[PDB]
Parts: sequence; C-alpha cells; structure tokens
Amino acid sequence: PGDQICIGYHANNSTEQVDTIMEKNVTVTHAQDILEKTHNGRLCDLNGVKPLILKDCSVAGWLLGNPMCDEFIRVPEWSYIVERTNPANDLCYPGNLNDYEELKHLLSRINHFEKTLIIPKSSWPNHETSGVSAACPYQGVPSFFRNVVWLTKKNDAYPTIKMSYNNTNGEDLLILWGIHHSNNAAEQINLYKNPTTYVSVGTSTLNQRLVPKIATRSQVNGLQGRMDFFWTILKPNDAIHFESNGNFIAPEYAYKIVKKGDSTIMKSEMEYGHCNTKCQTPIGAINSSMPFHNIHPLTIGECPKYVKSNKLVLATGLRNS
Amino acid sequence: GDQICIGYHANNSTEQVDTIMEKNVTVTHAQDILEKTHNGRLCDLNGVKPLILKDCSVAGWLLGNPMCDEFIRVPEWSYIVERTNPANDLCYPGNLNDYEELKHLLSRINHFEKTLIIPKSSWPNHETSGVSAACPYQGVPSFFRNVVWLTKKNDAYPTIKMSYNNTNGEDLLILWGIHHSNNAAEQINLYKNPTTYVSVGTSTLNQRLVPKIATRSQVNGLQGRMDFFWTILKPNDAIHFESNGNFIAPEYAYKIVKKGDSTIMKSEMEYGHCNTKCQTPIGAINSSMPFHNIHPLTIGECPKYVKSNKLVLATGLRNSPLR
Amino acid sequence: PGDQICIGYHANNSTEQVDTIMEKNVTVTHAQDILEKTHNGRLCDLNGVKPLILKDCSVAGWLLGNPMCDEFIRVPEWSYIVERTNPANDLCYPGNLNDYEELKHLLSRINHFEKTLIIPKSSWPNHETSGVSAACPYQGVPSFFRNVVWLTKKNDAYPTIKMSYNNTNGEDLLILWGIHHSNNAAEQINLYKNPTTYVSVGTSTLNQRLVPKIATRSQVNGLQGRMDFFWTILKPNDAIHFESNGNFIAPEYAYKIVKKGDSTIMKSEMEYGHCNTKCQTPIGAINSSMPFHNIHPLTIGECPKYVKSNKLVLATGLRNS
Amino acid sequence: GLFGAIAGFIEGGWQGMVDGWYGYHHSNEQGSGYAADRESTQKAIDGVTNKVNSIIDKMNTQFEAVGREFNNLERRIENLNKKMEDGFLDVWTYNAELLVLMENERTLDFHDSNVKNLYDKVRLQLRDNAKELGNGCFEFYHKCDNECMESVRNGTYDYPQYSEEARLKREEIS
Amino acid sequence: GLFGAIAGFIEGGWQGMVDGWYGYHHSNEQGSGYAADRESTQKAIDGVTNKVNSIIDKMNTQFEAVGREFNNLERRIENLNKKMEDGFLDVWTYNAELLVLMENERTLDFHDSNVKNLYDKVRLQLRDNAKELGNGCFEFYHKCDNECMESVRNGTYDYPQYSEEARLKREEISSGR
Amino acid sequence: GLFGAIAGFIEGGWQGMVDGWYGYHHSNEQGSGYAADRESTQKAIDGVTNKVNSIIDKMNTQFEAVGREFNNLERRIENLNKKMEDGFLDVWTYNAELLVLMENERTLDFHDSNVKNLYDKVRLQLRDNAKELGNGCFEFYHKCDNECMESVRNGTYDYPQYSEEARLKREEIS
Ligand SMILES: CC(=O)N[C@@H]1[C@@H](O)[C@H](O[C@@H]2O[C@H](CO[C@]3(C(=O)O)C[C@H](O)[C@@H](NC(C)=O)[C@H]([C@H](O)[C@H](O)CO)O3)[C@H](O)[C@H](O)[C@H]2O)[C@@H](CO)O[C@H]1O
Ligand SMILES: CC(=O)N[C@@H]1[C@@H](O)[C@H](O[C@@H]2O[C@H](CO[C@]3(C(=O)O)C[C@H](O)[C@@H](NC(C)=O)[C@H]([C@H](O)[C@H](O)CO)O3)[C@H](O)[C@H](O)[C@H]2O)[C@@H](CO)O[C@H]1O
Ligand SMILES: CC(=O)N[C@@H]1[C@@H](O)[C@H](O[C@@H]2O[C@H](CO[C@]3(C(=O)O)C[C@H](O)[C@@H](NC(C)=O)[C@H]([C@H](O)[C@H](O)CO)O3)[C@H](O)[C@H](O)[C@H]2O)[C@@H](CO)O[C@H]1O
Ligand SMILES: *[C@@H]1O[C@H](CO)[C@@H](O[C@@H]2O[C@H](CO)[C@@H](O[C@@H]3O[C@H](CO)[C@@H](O)[C@H](O)[C@@H]3O)[C@H](O)[C@H]2NC(C)=O)[C@H](O)[C@H]1NC(C)=O
Ligand SMILES: *[C@@H]1O[C@H](CO)[C@@H](O[C@@H]2O[C@H](CO)[C@@H](O)[C@H](O)[C@H]2NC(C)=O)[C@H](O)[C@H]1NC(C)=O
Ligand SMILES: *[C@@H]1O[C@H](CO)[C@@H](O[C@@H]2O[C@H](CO)[C@@H](O)[C@H](O)[C@H]2NC(C)=O)[C@H](O)[C@H]1NC(C)=O
Ligand SMILES: *[C@@H]1O[C@H](CO)[C@@H](O[C@@H]2O[C@H](CO)[C@@H](O)[C@H](O)[C@H]2NC(C)=O)[C@H](O)[C@H]1NC(C)=O
Ligand SMILES: *[C@@H]1O[C@H](CO)[C@@H](O)[C@H](O)[C@H]1NC(C)=O
Ligand SMILES: *[C@@H]1O[C@H](CO)[C@@H](O)[C@H](O)[C@H]1NC(C)=O
Ligand SMILES: *[C@@H]1O[C@H](CO)[C@@H](O)[C@H](O)[C@H]1NC(C)=O
Ligand SMILES: *[C@@H]1O[C@H](CO)[C@@H](O)[C@H](O)[C@H]1NC(C)=O
Ligand SMILES: *[C@@H]1O[C@H](CO)[C@@H](O)[C@H](O)[C@H]1NC(C)=O
Ligand SMILES: *[C@@H]1O[C@H](CO)[C@@H](O)[C@H](O)[C@H]1NC(C)=O
Repeated sequence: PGDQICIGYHANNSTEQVDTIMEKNVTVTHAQDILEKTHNGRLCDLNGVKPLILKDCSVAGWLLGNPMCDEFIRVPEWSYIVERTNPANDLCYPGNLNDYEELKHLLSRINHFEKTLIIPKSSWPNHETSGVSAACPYQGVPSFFRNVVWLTKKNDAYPTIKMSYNNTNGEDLLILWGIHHSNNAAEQINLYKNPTTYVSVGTSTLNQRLVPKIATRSQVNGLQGRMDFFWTILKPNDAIHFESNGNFIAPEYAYKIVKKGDSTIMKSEMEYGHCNTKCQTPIGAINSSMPFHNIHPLTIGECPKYVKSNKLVLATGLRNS
Repeated sequence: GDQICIGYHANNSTEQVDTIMEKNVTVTHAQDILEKTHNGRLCDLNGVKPLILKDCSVAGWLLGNPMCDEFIRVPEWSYIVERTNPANDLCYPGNLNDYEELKHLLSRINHFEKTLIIPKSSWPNHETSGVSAACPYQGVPSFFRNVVWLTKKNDAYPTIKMSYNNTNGEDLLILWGIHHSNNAAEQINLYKNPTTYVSVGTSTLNQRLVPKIATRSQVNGLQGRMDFFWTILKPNDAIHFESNGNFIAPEYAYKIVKKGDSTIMKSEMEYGHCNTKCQTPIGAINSSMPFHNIHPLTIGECPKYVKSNKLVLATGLRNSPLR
Repeated sequence: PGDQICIGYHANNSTEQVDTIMEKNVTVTHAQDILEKTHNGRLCDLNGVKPLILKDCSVAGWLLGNPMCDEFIRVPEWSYIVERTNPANDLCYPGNLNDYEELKHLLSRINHFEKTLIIPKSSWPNHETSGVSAACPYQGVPSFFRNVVWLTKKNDAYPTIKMSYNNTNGEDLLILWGIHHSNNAAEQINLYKNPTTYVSVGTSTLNQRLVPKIATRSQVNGLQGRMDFFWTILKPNDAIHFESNGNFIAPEYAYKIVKKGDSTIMKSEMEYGHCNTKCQTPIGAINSSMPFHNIHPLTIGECPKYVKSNKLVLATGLRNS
Repeated sequence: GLFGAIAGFIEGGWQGMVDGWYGYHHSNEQGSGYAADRESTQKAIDGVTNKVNSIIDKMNTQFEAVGREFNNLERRIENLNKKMEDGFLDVWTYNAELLVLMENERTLDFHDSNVKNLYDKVRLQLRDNAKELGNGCFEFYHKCDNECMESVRNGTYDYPQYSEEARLKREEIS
Repeated sequence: GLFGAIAGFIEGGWQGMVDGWYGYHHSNEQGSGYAADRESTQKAIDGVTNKVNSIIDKMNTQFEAVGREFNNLERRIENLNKKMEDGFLDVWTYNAELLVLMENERTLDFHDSNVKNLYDKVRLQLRDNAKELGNGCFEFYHKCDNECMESVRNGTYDYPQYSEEARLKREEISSGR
Repeated sequence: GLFGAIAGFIEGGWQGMVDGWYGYHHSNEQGSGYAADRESTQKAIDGVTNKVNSIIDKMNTQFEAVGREFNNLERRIENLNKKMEDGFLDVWTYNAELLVLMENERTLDFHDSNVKNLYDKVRLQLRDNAKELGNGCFEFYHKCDNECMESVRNGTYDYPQYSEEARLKREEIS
C-alpha cells in the first residue's frame, strides 16, 4: 500500500433534521430551536406585582359592591385584571355602567387603590337610605350595592338634595353614582313622590343632567326597572356637586386612585399561581429569551413575537450521514 | 488530441432578472411570483353569492325605499356591493342611527328572512296611510314599505302601548323611527298632540325620543326629517313601544343569523356568475402566488398587496449571446 | 533566488468596524451607514407650504377668538398645525368644544382659509350684544370671544330669535356657535328673563337642539358657568337656521375653508425656522435618502422607517488587516 | 460569491446542450457530441424547485375584509387604518423586492458552483493522463474512445488502464 | 454542497472523529488515527454561536397589553385590530420561516467551505509528493512517519526532503513495476 | 472567509497597494512593485455600489402624519395605535439589523471570492512553469522580466516561450 492522510468531518448518531431553502429533511449533528412552545400553565405576577383576580364578578359588580360579590379583601395595587369569560355577578339591579370599557382600561393597571367612605348615610337626614331590592340578594335576604345608597321618600317627602363633596385627600377619587328608571307614574310617586325629577352632577369639568325614562321594559333579574350608573375622576381639591329631587343613587364609598402605567383585561378561567413572570397569557406564563413563540396571541408583558409555526429549527452542526 | 469539455446550457431566452449586485441579467428560465391578473368581474366568495344593490343603499333596502325595486330575496350572502354614490338612499331625509355598525353587521349574513311582525290592521285608533312625494313609487306619493307613518284618526292620537314578543327561534332586526315636524301648525295637523315622545324598551334597550320642532333646509323638497333607529331583538324577548305622536312604527322585520364577518365593497360592476377565494372591486384573483399588485380593497384569502410591477425569480442559468 | 509574482488585496489605515452574522467588530477598509441620525433642529415648511404655528393658543382658542390670542395674521394655507404641549390660551370662558379632535384633524391641512363676517352685531336689534366676562380679559379688561356674540336680554325681554344665513360664498363655511349654562335660576332670569330656554340649529344635514343645564359647578377661571360650543360645515348655497329664546352664543365670524389633503397636529415648542423639508419631526426636519432613521416617532411627511438602533453600518471595502 | 466557472474560465454556455443544465462535450476519433450530466442537473432542478416552492408555500394567508367603513366624523380612525395599511405595504414590498434580489444572486452562484464541482470531479479522475487547457476543457494524452469518454462522464474512469500510454505520449511531447 | 467537499468528493462523515468538527485521519506503518483541527473547529463554533446569538439578540421586545376591549357596537374598530394582529402574524411568520431556511443553507455551506479550505492547504503542501485520490485522501509517494504527518497537519511539511524518495517511487508505478 | 484567500492563505492585505482593491506584487531582477487589476476592482466596485443602492432605493416611502389625536376617553384606541406603531418599529428594527449582518457577511465573502478567482487565473496561465508557494505567490523558474510580468497581469503569458527554460530549472532542484 502507501501512507495516507485524509480530510474529513464529524459525524454522530443524532437524528435531528432541519430544512433549507433548497433541501428538506436534512439530518444534522446538532440543532437549536428558536421557537418557544412551553408555558408554566399558571397566572403569575407581572414583574412582582400581583394581578387583580375577579373570581365570579365583573368589574362593574366589584366596583359598585354587588352583595354577592365582595368575598374579596383589600388589594391596593395590581398589574392587570383577570376576568372570567362570562362572570356571574355583574349588575344585580339591571342597567348599565356608562363608559364601561374605557373605565375597565383605566383600572387595568393601578399603582394605588383604596376604598374610602365619602358620604355616610347619616348625611341624608330627610331621606330614606334603606333602599333594598330582591334582585340584589345577600344570602337570600334582599340587599343592595354596598358602595351606593338608594334614596327613598321619607314622611311623604323628597326634599331637593343640594349637597357636595370636596376631595381633601392627596389622590384622585373615582366616584360612581346613578339614576333609577321607574316603570310607571304610580311607582314613581310611591318611591319619590315627585313625578318630574332630575339628577344633576357637576365638577370642574363634568356638567351632567339626567332625567329618568319612565317606560315599560322587558324583565331582567325579575325586574323591569333600570339603574344607569356613571363615574368621574375627581382631582384633588376639586369638589363634586349633586342636585336631585328623586331617583338618585347617591355615592357612599369612593376609591383613591393612582395610575402610573397601562395594561388590559385578561379573559381567563384560571387561578393565581404564586409565581413571577415577564410575559403572561390566558393559559400560562412564559419564561423565554427566544425571539418567537406560538403559545397564545392575547399576551400581557414583554413577549416574543407570535407566529403560526410548529418548529423553527436552526442547524448548528454539520450535515450527518 | 482527444478532448472532453465542461459546459452549461444556453438557449434563446431573453428573460431578465435582477440581483442584489447586478441588473438586467439574462437567464435561461425565470418565474414571476407577483400575481397581476384578475378576471374583471364580481364573484361568489367560497360558493356564497354577494349582495348587490344596483340603485339602492343599505338604508333604503332595509327600510324599503319604494324606488328601490324589491328584486328577489337573497337568504344569505358573503359580502355586500354598493356603488360609490347610490341613487335611492333615504327618500325622506333623515338619519339611520349607527348606520356603519349596522352595515358591518350585515356584510356577511348566514340567514335573512323578511317577516311581518306588526300588521297595518293593528292600528285601529290611528291613521296608517301616511305618504310623501319625496318617496314616489310609479310617480305617485308613497312611503317606506317596511315602516308605517302613524297619523291622527278622527282628530285624535291615543297613546300607543304596544309590545311584540320575538316568538321565532332567530334574531330579529327591528327598525323604527321618529318624524321631526316643521312647526307647531304641522305638528297639530299631523298628530294633534303638541308635546310628544317615542319610548322603546327591551331587556337591554331603554330609549326615549322627543321631536325637534325647528326650521331646517330643504332636502328632496322637504324640510322635515325622519330619524331611524334599530335593535337586535333576541329570541323570547319583548320590545315595548310607547308613543303619542311622531312615531314611525315597524311593519316588516328581518330574521337574522350571523356566523361570520365581512365588509362592504364599493364597486360599480355587477354579477359575473363566478366563484373566487379573493375578491377585489375591479375583479377577482385566483392564484397561489404570495404577492399581488391588483387592488388594496380585497375581501377573502388574498396574497400580500405590494407596490411592485414585477417580482421575477431566476430559475435557470445566466444566458450567453447569439453565436 | 527565484522571481515571484503574488496576488493580494488593498489595506489602509481605516479603523471603521462592522458586524457580520458570524463575527463582531470586523475592521473594514471602507463602510457606509444607512441610518439617518441628523436633523436640522428647526420647524420647516412641508413641500413649500408653511405650517400654522399657534404660539400660545389652542386650536379652539384660535378658532373662537380668545382675546388673549394674538391673531397670527391671515394665514390662508398651511400644511400642518404646531401646538405647544400645554397651551396657555384656550376657551377662556370654561366649557367644551364639541368633536374637538375631529375638528382639529379636519383643520390639520387646509388649502384655503379666510375669516368672514357672516352675522354682524347689527342683526340683533332687540337683544344686548355687549356681554363680556373677567375670565376672558383683554389687556386686563373684561372681554369675550371675538368671533361669537354673547346675546342677552334687552329692556327686560329676550324675544325668540328666528334667524337664517345662506352661504353665498363659493366655498365651504365652518360655522361656530354655542350655548351658555347658568349657575342658578336667578342668574338665568338676570340674563335672559326666560326660565326655560333652548337653542335650535338646522341645516340640510344638521338637526340640533340644545338645552341649558342650570346646576352648581366648581369654579374654573373664577366662573361656575360653562359655554358649550358646536360646529358644522355649511356647504355652498346651503342655509343654517338659528332659533333660540336665551342662552345662545351667536356666530359672528365664520371661516371659508377648502380641504384637499390631510395631516395631523404636531406637539412642539420650537419656532419657525424659515426652511423647507419633506419630513418634519417635533425636534427637527430630516433631509435624507437613507431607508431608516432614529430621530423621533411622530413624523410628518415622507420619512425613513423609524427603528430603535444606533447604527446600521454596511461594509463596502475589504476585511482590513 | 462567484465560483469562477460560469462566465469565468468557461466563457459562455452551449446551445447544443439541450437535454440538461450542465454537461460535457467530447471530441475524439469517432466524432464529437454533447452529453448532459443527469445527476447534477436533477439535483439542481430539485433544489431550485424547492427554493421557489419554499418562497411560495411559506406564506400564510387568512381571510380579511378590507373596506372603508368610517364616516366623516371618524377620520382619525380611518387615518389609523391608513397608517396600518401603508405600513404593511411598505414592509411587504421592501421584503419581497430584496428577497428576490438576494435569492437571484444565490441561484446564479448555485449554478456556478455546480459547474465548477463538475469540472473538479473530472479533473480528479483524469489527473496527469490529460492536461487542462484552462477554458473548461481537458486535452487527453492517451486515446479516449467513446467508452472511455462515457467512463469519465460517469464515475468509472480507469486511470491505471491508460497510465503508461499517457505517460509515453507525455514524454514524446518534445 | 456549494464548495463540493461535504457529501462531494469527501463521501460521508467520520463517526470515529469525536474531538472536533473537522480534521484529519492518517495511516502509516506505525498506525492510524484521527486528529482534530482545533483552529478551524473553534472558529466555526464561534461563528455558528454568533449566528444563533445574533438571530436571538437582535430581536426587540417591548411591553404590550393585548386584549379584547371593544363592545358589540365597536366591531369596525375590532376588525381594525384583527387586521393589524393578523398582519403582524403573517409578517413575523414568513420572515421567521425564511430566515431559518436561508440561515440553514448558509450554515451547511459554511461547514462545506471550512472542510475544503483544510483540504486545499494540504494539497498545496504535498504537491506531487502525494497522489490526490479524489475522495479527500492523499497517498504519499514516500514514507511519512508520525512526525511527518504532524508536519502536514501544522503546515511545516518539507517538500524538498522527500522530493527524491517520492520521485523514485513515481517511476516504479509508471514503468509497470 | 468562505473562499480561502482573504485572511486565509493570503495572510493580510497590502498597505502598499494604494490603487485598486485587488492586484499583484512582483519581484524580479529589475525590481519590485504593486499593480492593481482594474477589471476585477471595477467589477467589485460596481457590485458593491449596486448592493448599497438596492438596499436604499427599494425602500418605499409614503406621506404619513403621525400624532396623538385621541382624548382621555379614547385611551383604548390609542393603545391600538401604540400596538401598531410598536409592532412596525420591531419589524423594521429586526429586519434592518439582520439585513446589515447578512449583507456584511456576503460582502466580505464577495471580496474573498474575487481575490481567489484572480489567483486561479494567474495559476492557469503559469501552470507547471512556476511553483505555487501556498501564500498567494508564485515562484517562477524562468526569469520573468518586467514585460513578462505584464503579460501575466495582462493575460498574454507566452507559455511555450518559457516552457524549456523552466524545465531545465525544474530538474536542477530535483
Ligand atoms: C315597597 C313596596 O312594598 N312596593 C310594592 C311593590 O314591590 C309591588 O310591585 C311588585 O314589585 C315586585 C318587586 O318588588 C321590589 C323588588 O325589586 O324586589 C320590592 C322592593 O322592596 C322595592 N324596593 C324599594 C327600595 O322600594 C323595589 C321597588 O319598588 C322597584 O322594584 C324599583 O324598580 O321592588 C315585583 O316586581 C312584582 O311583580 C311587582 O308587582 C306593588 C304591587 O304589588 O306594591 C308595592 O307596594
Ligand atoms: C296631508 C296633506 O294634505 N298635507 C298638506 C301639506 O302637504 C301642505 O304643505 C305642502 O306640503 C308639500 C309636501 O307635502 C307632503 C309631502 O311630503 O309630499 C304631502 C304629504 O301628503 C304629507 N303626508 C302626511 C302623512 O301628512 C307630508 C307631510 O305633511 C309632511 O311631509 C310632514 O313634514 O307632506 C310641500 O312641502 C309644500 O311646500 C307644502 O306647502 C299644506 C299646505 O299646502 O296642506 C296640507 O294639508
Ligand atoms: C351682571 C352682574 O352684575 N353680575 C353679578 C355677578 O357677577 C356676581 O357674581 C360674581 O360673578 C363673578 C363673575 O362675574 C362675571 C364674569 O364672568 O366676569 C361678570 C360679567 O359681567 C357677567 N357677564 C354678563 C354678560 O352678565 C358674567 C356672568 O354673569 C356669568 O359669567 C354667567 O355665568 O359674570 C365671579 O363668578 C364671582 O365669583 C361671582 O360672585 C353676583 C354676586 O355678587 O352679582 C351679580 O349681579
Ligand atoms: C375644596 O376645598 C379646598 C380647601 O378648603 C378649597 O381650596 C381653598 O379655598 C379657600 C376658600 O374656600 C381658599 O382660601 C382663600 O384663599 C385666598 C387666596 O387664594 C385668600 O385671599 C383668602 O383669604 C382665603 O384664604 C384657599 O386658598 C383654597 N386652597 C387651599 C389649599 O386651602 C377648594 O376651593 C375646594 N374646592 C372646590 C371646588 O370648592
Ligand atoms: C316572550 O315569550 C316567551 C315565550 O312564552 C316568554 O318566555 C316564557 O315565559 C313563560 C312565562 O313566564 C315561562 O314559563 C317560560 O319558561 C318562558 N320560556 C319559554 C321558552 O316558553 C318570555 O318571557 C316573553 N318575553 C318577556 C320579555 O317576558
Ligand atoms: C459507465 O461508463 C462505462 C464505460 O464506458 C460503461 O461501461 C461500458 O458499457 C458498454 C455498454 O455498451 C459496454 O459495451 C462496455 O463494455 C462497458 N465497459 C466496461 C464495463 O468497462 C457503463 O455502462 C457506464 N454506466 C452507465 C450506468 O451508463
Ligand atoms: C509542527 O510539526 C512538526 C513536525 O512534526 C514539529 O517538529 C518536530 O517536533 C518534534 C517534537 O518532538 C521534534 O522531535 C522534531 O525534531 C521536530 N521536527 C522538526 C523541527 O523538523 C513541530 O514542533 C510542530 N509545531 C507545532 C507548533 O506543533
Ligand atoms: C419530511 O419529514 C416530514 C416529517 O417526517 C414529512 O411529513 C415530510 O413528508 C418529509 N418530506 C420529505 C420531502 O421527505
Ligand atoms: C432593463 O431593460 C428594460 C427593458 O428590457 C429597460 O427598460 C431598463 O431600463 C433596463 N434596466 C437597466 C438598468 O438598464
Ligand atoms: C384557479 O386556476 C386554476 C388553474 O390552475 C384552476 O385549477 C382552479 O380551478 C381555479 N380556481 C377557480 C376557483 O376557478
Ligand atoms: C489615513 O491616511 C490618509 C491618506 O494618507 C490620511 O489622509 C488620513 O489622515 C489617515 N488617517 C489616520 C487616522 O492616520
Ligand atoms: C466592539 O466594539 C465596541 C465599541 O468599540 C465595544 O463596546 C464592544 O465590546 C466590542 N465587542 C467585542 C470586542 O466583542
Ligand atoms: C342661497 O342663495 C343662492 C343664490 O341667491 C340660491 O340659489 C340658493 O337657493 C340659496 N339657498 C337657500 C338655502 O335659500
């Protein structure tokens, strides 16, 4: 024979396959995937801040204090809000909350939140404050929203209310109030004694005048009446002014609010997972430095780019044989 | 001496491609990945014919403009075709509330069935013969076919308290309106009640409408207006009406089933008796190419719209001269 | 001791560095950046059309003629509008302008603009037209918006107004009007003598009916009252019909308007720079053919694509040694 | 990126090569003719088809309805849609134009590489039994009949068979 | 491949080489074995590592809050969000897929290039002192011991030292002996 | 580089070559000096220039007006604009950064291929009349003078005129 020297390259037992522009299913000695497909399957803190989880309540029910709602405790700060797809206890008394979607966006991320008593029930000496409905039961007994007061005639009289509250605190106040729509002239007199009625609300920027619509409506929660609720943000040292001669759903509790960032509302049925994450999805949190993922499009946080892909496999080794 | 030579194929092609470093390079074969051809007609989308309104707008077709010929009844469609400026929109001037959101809702409809819900005979104490010259059918005054102009009977307008329950198994689109009269004399002459209102209530809708008595500018020869509204009445829910004047009552409603969404296409063309996956206002396109330069306003599964005349990929070799 | 010929490549003293997909900080003999990083720091014209620069006034204040607003002389055409971040002068009488953001977008780029006197004060013979307020001072003296008229009662009377105006000019007309909300029943009678008033406005398309909201409000610029302003585009040969028995802030001046292009409002504190450009940013103009820039995201014109990068250095020369 | 063969040391292609992309031309006592190399041509065809199909098949398309559904008091929203429409057109146009430009450069270099590899495979078989003329051709020292030529075109060239015959002629070049 | 070495004239890789990506196998009267070229292996590993890192590090991620915040009377705006969300999914998917396809082609051609460069360096040293087999191997015309093999591996192979001994062997095969 | 020349068997560029990107260095009895290959340089200049212009001129630029036109009760809509703006910035940044990295690699390998093709061109003319040194140089056997050197750079190397003279030299060292 004769002495020989040869040039060659590595080969192993790997079966990893990659695709190229010109070739498909090429076996390589080593490869790396740049697509993220794994999540922990739990709802986590977003950068160490716990989310607000409204288990069986919508935002409107939680804010107004639905009697079947406040199983909660004080959460002073949150990074996002988890609502179930169809919450059960939204609005015990049928009606609407005005600008509901914008209000939900505003509350998605809150730096400081604290319920505070602003107008106690003793501030209505000439009005009934025990307005109670069966559509708002607490343990079967009829009740009402915990944070607002149903004002009713007293001694066959509804004196015109001319009251105000001044925000003496150092933070913004989210304040909610409402107007009750009656069904007929008889019910209107039986509740407020004043057939023609109004609710006027004014601040440095708000200028609102509401009049009830007395008409027949389809029953909801066994009720034909409606309660339309409204809200405002009262700046510090500003005052809100209320004038009403009937159908007023007065505020009792308000919320000190401080906003420094923005988020959204996450629709998910899962529960808190006692974990931290940089990126959250409705079905689980993701911890990845990979540029792409295929887990879920409705993400909150710093996340890889969403793609419709099963694998993004980069060849890092040699062609195998 | 015997010789063997290496070489490559050359032909008579003049196709030119471009590279990142060279321009106008002749190659033996090339492929264009930019779709440029359309059939020039309006087609079905995934086997479902569109809705084509020739002289009518969505508002006029829904409310029953007499000038809008009630041609056929399409039980379902994939998208709606309108001209840029239709001729018969609102014969009596006014507005349709949330017209664009309603138009978006009607772009793709799984089932559509016009239905009589409140017959003219259900107004025994009111006159239902309201007509107008701005709404002419066959040269004589007429009105919208699906709503009824309620005037006074025997110098009286009793307060209406009427409720209709959706006994069908499908959603009901119901349209009603209020008529804005020109002055106090006209208000008395038509409804006899000087202070009037229109109240509409469902499980979710809670509406009160009041007429606006003032002088406007003339439109279609008229100074009055008719503002129309709508709602989606769910099955087994009741809509409650209450009015003492100026009430434009509903006669015909529409059973509706919605399974998907679409948009409205502004085209001046008509049916082309064809099927397509991707429709444009100037013709459908059928190709698997990733890009097209036909038209931005596409409906369907379409290639990516680009501002380009050619995207030519070289497949053969750099070609040689004539020898 | 044999003759030699060699093949080689150029090398120079360049220290320019580029990155490749597989190497970083490779010194090359020549290189070229394709990222634009230079502006002129000036507010320029856009394709030969000067911007409307409202020095210290908001669009509403400039439109309504706030007395503190200078004038800015007759500018009949502009390509875009420059506002300061927090303008000092706006509605001097507190209130709102309806569809303000849509109006601002409509006026962002205007082909022809001319203020026109359409209803002189002489047209109000049975009403007082001299209304002023200390919230709208001019040189320390109570004044009012220069383009609208505060109509009030005359000789203990406010006769019902039924006025119309036909747009005889050949151009579209932007017409501004408003309604005043009083603070109490006594003040309402003090100014208009009629306890229940309204404003009715009508065109070929507009059917409007406003009612004052007489309620308590917080003081803004020393005033608890409010003025709500509205607008419309009166088409040529169309007539607008006004109808009121009180609280009416009548139009005096209106604007001939021609629109054939669209733009946006630019928030900037800079001044006019007597320059021209195809690309304007709030901190300067860009004259470039480069495909990318990193100056500012809020650009107006034909601009390179904004990126988050500090350099995009293309190698042109060889690997230097 | 060039490999030096196409429009390089091989100056121009052949019109006579009609059955393949890359091939051989031979001239001996029995005559002359062209012969396409089926293996490298098929590999090139399969690869170039894969490139085109990859560029086409990797595009994801979904149903979209694009219209103008905003009225004269919603111009701000329509401007938002315009900025999005124009942004996607700018992204797709730039990417598609440059992808075509970049892949056209790669395809032409792929062909150049294949021709060069075909040249090298012949050179390694022949060794000193022939001399390369530098134009992509080899001049044989020994007599190479059609069967010999076919052995070069496929992989079965018998170098030892003509070793001495070429060696004697290589010395007689004086 | 592009450079014709891997799966070209060099048929198949070496399961027996475990110490590197590219290198040499030798056979003489003392024995046989594999030796990895550390310089090219380390450069290729660093380049490939940079490639993966570049494809990952150049991505820019910022905080976003993606939800469904529009109601039943805002479907037109939600359609805008759908057209936007699907637009970015199409853009990112196509770019991610084609980037992987293009980078894998270059990576395989990079390995092919590295092998050919190693082969060419050996061929220039050996010249006619060894015969090119056309399969990536060189048959020496002279005795090349373990020290001679290392000289070929590290560039210091001395052609004149063996030029004579090689020349005599060339004649023996030439003369049919 | 992908080809073997730049920072390969030619271990570094020539500071002394001030004209041209690629060229030759000669040493003989008459003297020494540099001489650039104008055709290879000009072709490389045209190629690189076309690349930069293609990256620039293929960008489609459109009039856009970018501002913040939504109020405090439209904060959902601006988030839609925020997501749209941030998405395009991410797309453009990623593509631009990757485009530079990819094109720079191709550019460096382009120069590498050009040098290698020039080296192979010289080796084709010289053939056995000179010895490759493995460092990009050719050691002649036949006393190449200045006009002889010009013929190699020109491409008119008269191989028969020197074949004998180099043959006699070649046997001296063997
Ligand atoms: C105060 C009272 O006894 N009122 C009698 C009516 O309740 C009754 O009409 C019946 O009302 C039924 C529902 O009654 C509630 C409810 O929502 O559960 C009863 C609540 O006490 C009452 N709350 C307050 C603060 O007064 C609430 C309220 O009256 C209205 O619902 C507000 O919209 O109503 C149920 O709907 C029955 O169908 C209806 O007949 C009438 C006639 O029997 O007598 C009233 O004295
Ligand atoms: C019912 C009737 O005879 N009404 C007479 C008025 O029509 C007439 O005023 C003139 O009206 C002209 C247009 O009249 C219509 C129309 O729109 O064509 C006529 C319709 O019959 C009538 N319909 C009903 C149900 O009342 C309709 C309606 O009154 C209004 O459109 C509601 O706003 O109006 C045209 O505008 C003329 O300029 C106008 O003078 C008066 C006086 O001539 O007599 C009425 O008896
Ligand atoms: C007309 C008159 O004498 N009014 C007296 C009130 O001015 C005064 O209440 C005080 O009013 C202060 C502001 O006064 C003005 C203003 O805005 O500067 C004065 C203007 O002349 C007046 N304009 C007209 C056309 O009448 C204007 C107007 O009344 C309001 O803007 C309507 O809302 O008000 C300031 O608000 C003070 O805080 C307030 O006390 C009262 C009580 O002293 O007497 C009135 O006679
Ligand atoms: C909500 O309450 C605050 C606190 O009471 C009100 O602000 C304060 O208002 C008083 C008068 O009610 C001001 O005092 C007066 O100020 C001036 C100087 O501006 C001086 O000339 C007078 O002698 C008198 O002291 C006080 O300055 C003012 N601010 C503070 C920080 O106390 C506020 O106005 C209330 N808000 C509303 C909407 O009513
Ligand atoms: C509209 O009619 C439906 C059908 O009758 C009503 O729904 C039924 O109401 C009765 C009487 O209260 C119940 O016993 C049934 O269970 C209901 N459902 C069905 C399917 O029959 C409905 O309540 C009516 N609308 C309103 C607003 O009351
Ligand atoms: C590969 O080339 C060889 C060399 O010509 C071919 O072998 C010859 O085939 C012909 C066919 O008529 C026979 O007459 C010869 O005797 C063969 N020569 C031998 C075996 O040395 C061979 O067929 C070619 N292979 C293919 C697949 O075409
Ligand atoms: C490069 O290879 C050569 C050849 O093997 C090495 O030189 C030999 O090194 C051994 C070490 O034991 C000595 O015994 C020999 O005498 C050397 N031969 C000579 C100098 O001709 C050389 O050391 C290697 N260099 C490197 C850096 O590995
Ligand atoms: C590649 O492999 C996949 C998965 O095993 C298979 O579905 C596909 O058909 C293969 N394609 C080819 C060309 O071999
Ligand atoms: C390429 O050729 C076309 C016509 O075939 C011509 O219009 C165009 O200008 C040419 N481009 C260049 C760069 O020469
Ligand atoms: C599209 O064109 C192709 C031509 O290959 C044809 O097979 C296909 O049926 C066409 N599709 C329609 C919907 O006409
Ligand atoms: C590089 O060389 C050029 C030409 O000689 C000279 O102009 C320039 O100043 C030099 N730069 C440095 C940094 O030495
Ligand atoms: C490249 O150079 C920059 C600036 O000179 C430096 O910050 C960076 O660390 C360098 N990267 C290396 C040496 O990998
Ligand atoms: C306005 O005046 C013009 C010209 O006098 C006239 O043609 C037009 O009809 C008038 N418009 C109205 C609404 O009166």
